[PDB]
Amino acid sequence: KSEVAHRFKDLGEENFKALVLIAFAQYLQQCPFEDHVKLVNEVTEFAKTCVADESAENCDKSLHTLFGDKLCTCCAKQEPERNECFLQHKDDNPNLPRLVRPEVDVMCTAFHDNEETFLKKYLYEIARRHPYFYAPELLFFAKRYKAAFTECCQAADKAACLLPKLDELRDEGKASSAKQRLKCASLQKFGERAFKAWAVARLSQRFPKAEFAEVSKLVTDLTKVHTECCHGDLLECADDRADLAKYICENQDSISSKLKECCEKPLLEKSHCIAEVENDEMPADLPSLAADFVESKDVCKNYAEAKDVFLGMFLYEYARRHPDYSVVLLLRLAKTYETTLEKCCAAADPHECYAKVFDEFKPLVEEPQNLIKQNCELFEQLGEYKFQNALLVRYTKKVPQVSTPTLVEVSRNLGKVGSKCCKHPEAKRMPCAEDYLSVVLNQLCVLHEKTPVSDRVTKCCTESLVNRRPCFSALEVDETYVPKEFNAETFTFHADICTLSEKERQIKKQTALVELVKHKPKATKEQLKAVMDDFAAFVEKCCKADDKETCFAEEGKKL
Repeated sequence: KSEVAHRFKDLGEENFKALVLIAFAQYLQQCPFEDHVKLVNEVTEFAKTCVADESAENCDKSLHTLFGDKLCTCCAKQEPERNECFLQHKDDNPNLPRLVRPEVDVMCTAFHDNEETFLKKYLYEIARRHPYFYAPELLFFAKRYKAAFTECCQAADKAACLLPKLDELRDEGKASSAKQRLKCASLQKFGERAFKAWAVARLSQRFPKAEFAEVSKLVTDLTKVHTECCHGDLLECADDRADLAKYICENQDSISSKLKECCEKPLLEKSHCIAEVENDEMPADLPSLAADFVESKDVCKNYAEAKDVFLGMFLYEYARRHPDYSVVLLLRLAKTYETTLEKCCAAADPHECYAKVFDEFKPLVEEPQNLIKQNCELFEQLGEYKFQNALLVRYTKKVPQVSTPTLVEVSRNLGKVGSKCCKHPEAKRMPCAEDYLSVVLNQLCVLHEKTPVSDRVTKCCTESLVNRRPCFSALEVDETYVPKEFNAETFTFHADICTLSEKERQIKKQTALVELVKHKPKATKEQLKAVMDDFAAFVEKCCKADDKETCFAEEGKKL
């Protein structure tokens, strides 16, 4: 009967003060650093007064209420509502200056000058920019960031040690945020049942030797964890993730053989290790599948008694045999099998109706395998940057109304699928690619939601989680779109481009390629290549020869 006390005891002052800064940083975002800290110590000192006396002032309150009231300095509502208004307040792309990394001697100075203030401002500036970041995982990022600054500042060549370690984390963190933004969308827009099915098919692939009732218990506990994190109960998220990692390590025998390494590591390292663990060996003894889920007579009787748990047993069995199948594809086969039983179960002789069910699976498996083969071959012919430019032109044509910054980054990460999944074996390609495209297309979804402009994106995002990749892969070139007017200001770069990195220049060039398609969408790959060769050469012509910084200015209108 002391939630704030119960958690402090389960989590410790340091993890408490951190989770609360992520909880505050994610819910307010525009509020400054020091202001957030004020409120964090204010709660942590009050939490200790509730640890000292569980019947002291305001110690009977719930975390939502207590943290909600402290957030109120939206609001104007009660807990059932107040939190949701705040959850819908979260900016997926706030106007915050992209944080500039200062010098390595500068950063190592400040780290020494105040370790706590350095690592807290890291948690703040990240969590404000990623308001749906998995909180127990951002703490693991913070421990590793500390470890990079504690090691590499004592090193002779500090920047040779520090800069790689940081870039690794930044890349891992972008991937961790995006991955879990999809987890939140699934819960907040399509419900827990959807998440549960997703979680059944993922964990069954991860632990094929585990029996259905064991997986079901993990799926229940993992849904609890991710629900709470996505709903802003960060403290309760942290406890149950830790609680889940313990149960798995105590019952590995009944779960996976691949847990021996992860169960040696400590608390933050352990949770992160299991979340990302290689799939266990598929068992030797497995049925015909069809023999029990169509060739039986009492399949409608079982489905009628409870729908969600027969569908669970199907998904678990289907998934455990197919780790080479993407989780999204496995969910589609499960949706198909669900819509087919609703119709055939009452219809005359059900058995004679549901026999063609395995025939409906065949096209659904082919669809992703064809696009993945097609686009991995394109990536061999082009390479990351050029392959990105192919997808940049493609999606600007498909949905031109979308903002130019969104089009660039989304198609950048869409192209990143090439490096990540095409070098993989032809078997691992499908789960790698499809499930990654789920993540990158969900970014287009959550970024577009802010100021809607292309109703085609609106349409594909709202219809279904599972059929978003094929929905966007179905969209043809929008010929209804009214072409953009030529703007000389956008197609003329400044001298600032020479002081920026290779990647930053690529983004800027790729930004111009989106505008170039928006002015004339009828332009072919041949036409756009001639203007791409034109823009790439003139920047190397001006930047390399810094004589006449007005070199860029000499460029007016070529069409």
